[PDB]
Amino acid sequence: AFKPPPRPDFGTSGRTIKLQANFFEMDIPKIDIYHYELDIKPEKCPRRVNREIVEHMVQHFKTQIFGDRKPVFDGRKNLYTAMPLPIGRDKVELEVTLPIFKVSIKWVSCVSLQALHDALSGRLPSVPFETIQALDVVMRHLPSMRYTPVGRSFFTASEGCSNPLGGGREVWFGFHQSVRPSLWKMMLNIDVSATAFYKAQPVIEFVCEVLDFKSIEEQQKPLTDSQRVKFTKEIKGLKVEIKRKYRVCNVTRRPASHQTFPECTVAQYFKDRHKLVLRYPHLPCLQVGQEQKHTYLPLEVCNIVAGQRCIKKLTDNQTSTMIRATARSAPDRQEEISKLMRSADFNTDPYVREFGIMVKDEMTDVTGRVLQPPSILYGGRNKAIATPVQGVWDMRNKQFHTGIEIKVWAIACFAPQRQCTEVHLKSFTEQLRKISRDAGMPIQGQPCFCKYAQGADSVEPMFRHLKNTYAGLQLVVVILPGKTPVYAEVKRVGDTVLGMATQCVQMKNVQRTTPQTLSNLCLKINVKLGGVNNILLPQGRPPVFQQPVIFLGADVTHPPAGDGKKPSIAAVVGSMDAHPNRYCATVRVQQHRQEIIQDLAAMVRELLIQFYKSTRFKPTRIIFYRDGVSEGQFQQVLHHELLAIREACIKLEKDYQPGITFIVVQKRHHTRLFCTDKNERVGKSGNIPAGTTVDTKITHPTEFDFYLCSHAGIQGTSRPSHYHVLWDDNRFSSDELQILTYQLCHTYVRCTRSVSIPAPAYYAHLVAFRARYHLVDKEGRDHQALAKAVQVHQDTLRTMYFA
RNA sequence: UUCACAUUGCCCAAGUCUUU
RNA sequence: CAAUGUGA
Ligand SMILES: [Mg+2]
Ligand SMILES: [Mg+2]
Ligand SMILES: [Mg+2]
Repeated sequence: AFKPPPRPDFGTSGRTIKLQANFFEMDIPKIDIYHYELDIKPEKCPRRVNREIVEHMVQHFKTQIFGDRKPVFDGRKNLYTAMPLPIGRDKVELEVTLPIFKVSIKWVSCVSLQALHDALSGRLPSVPFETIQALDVVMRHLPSMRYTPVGRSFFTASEGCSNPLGGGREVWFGFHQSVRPSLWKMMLNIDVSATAFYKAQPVIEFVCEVLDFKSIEEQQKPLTDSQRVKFTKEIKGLKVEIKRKYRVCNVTRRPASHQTFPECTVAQYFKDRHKLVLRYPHLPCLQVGQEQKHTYLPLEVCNIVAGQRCIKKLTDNQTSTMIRATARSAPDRQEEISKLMRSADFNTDPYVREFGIMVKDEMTDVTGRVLQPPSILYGGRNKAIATPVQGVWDMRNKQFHTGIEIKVWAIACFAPQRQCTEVHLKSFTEQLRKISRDAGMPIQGQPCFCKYAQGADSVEPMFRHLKNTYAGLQLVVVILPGKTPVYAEVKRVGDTVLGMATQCVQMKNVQRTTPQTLSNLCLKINVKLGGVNNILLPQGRPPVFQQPVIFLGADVTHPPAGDGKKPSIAAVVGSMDAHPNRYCATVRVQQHRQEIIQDLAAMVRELLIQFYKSTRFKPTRIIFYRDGVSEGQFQQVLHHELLAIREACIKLEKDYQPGITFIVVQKRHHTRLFCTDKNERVGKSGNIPAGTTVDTKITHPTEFDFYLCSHAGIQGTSRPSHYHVLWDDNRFSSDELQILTYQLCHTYVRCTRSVSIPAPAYYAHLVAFRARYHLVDKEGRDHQALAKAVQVHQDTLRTMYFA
């Protein structure tokens, strides 16, 4: 229940493709290096201040201690040198003055780089984390002081240009950096990125950008409360400088001319003490420091401090500008990374040099294989087979494997009759019925009910009327004007209060229909009503299907940046047939920002019970695709969640012990793959083709992991999903697990495309997002209330309501 | 709220200090 | 999922 399995073999399936990865090979010396523990008092200092302290300390005490030695430092408590310091094992207390600190330096160990080499060649069974940590500190040392660290990235203002976003914000470009072991060598993983920062500009200019002034001379008088409040929202919490740096905690209500402190005015204080006559005395002051004290700075003497990341959500226009500034095709992204590596020149970093490290300036070459897609079987008379090409197929001249006959359905139009007229509704209905008949999901007649309504209050009484009036009602089609709170109310009432299938459609897609939008709509309707859109070609499936097996997908979704109290949402879905096509869902609220799925045992039990009810088989294997767990959480998550799956089995039946395969899926990581050969680039975005698989060179030196880019890249640079097998009772070969994973990406019911993660994992995201919708403005008695909100109706429990 | 892909928002990571 | 783009 602990150590991940070794890689069983390497995959052999599929034609080869030449790739380049944004991994840059490192040459690491084979010497010991030294680790010292540092303590700085006071210790409440920001990491960057600590780095400054240790910098001043090293230069100052070079005589006593650091002769020709260039230490690296993590900004907390860890210091490394390439040669021993003349300290012994003895602690030393050092006094360092910073333009006032006590610093103790105590040795703690020797880190062997030889051992890391041995572990990379699979001699040693495991990778020494602390050694990789040391190398990371070496590589981060100088950029952490030169640039602004954000996460594992570094950002700086661009030289020679500006990317304003408006509102006092601008784009900064930067790069991700991390050190990774691989089958080949140590690798430096580098990617480019961009994020929003506040412009270092005078606060007066900041005010102008936020209140949409061309100049401040526009604002004759004091600000309106409306303006002053808008300004306060934007600058509160930001750092400003006058030498002195300060955080802003408020904006005064009174202008500097009449704002007073004990008792004297602000404008008069600066006249007398600093011999300064304010322009703009009609403007308010920033309050800074302790909000309980009374330190006020006129706007005119303040600059926004450089290098503060913007944490607040961008406006829609700012987002537009950001996308426009940063979107790149895959070849353009590849060239940006390569260009950055040639300019970064890691090898003349004197700390990199001190530690004898070399970094290749060219991307690693790696060979991929492009897996063949499964064939897709449809139904009706013809039982048509679709063949995916470059990640896509379509349903033209095909009928659903099992299509639902729709006999009783209603329309509720919450869009205004003046815009979405009865003629629109009639036309939409005629076109929908045509497409549905072609798909083998015949809508046998007109709806039983078609009415206009307005506002969230009308939803529940209408739906109760419908449920009570129309026996055999299968579907309510709900037309919505655009973004509206009515949508969340429809899903509260449908999914959780009354247990009724609903399909919402925006008015614009009723007013003007296309065959492709209507066809996609039918994919969802058939699914919601219990149909089987299509199945993997049965004889083309891997051998795991010869015995009963259940596929689980699991995700936790965390609340947005800055949020302090909302729950995290855990979702787990399980397959319910042998195809595998149909799924049931479970969902829970749990502790804020907890990744481990707390109630997983109960959720899996529910799904196992429903699987047996649906198939009359007990799974001999459980294949668990777990989304979104980072490497630094693998052991904690595996420990709880593998045992929770076992617990669900044991409590169902004594000696019921199906084999478990536990696979982490990670869409968001920093590995990018590019075609080496221009003639392999697919489409306008120039990405690798769907089915591109990598399990050599850049993957783990001992464990069982692979990249699989299962989808067609439409825009930008494709994220190749990564799969790490943390447990495998079933002893899959690489080929069989890779092919299984790819085939499951072709079972997602909402589109005739291979998607970027397996259908079970994708459904878990949809379930979590629907629960978030059930919680809008609602997020022990507390836990109970949130838990009630996400519990679907008894009649919804067994459905694919989340599609 | 037709759908996918892509950017950001999500665990790990990162971040958080003292004269008006 | 939401904001924004690219597409079918
Ligand atoms: Mg997640
Ligand atoms: Mg943390
Ligand atoms: Mg969107």
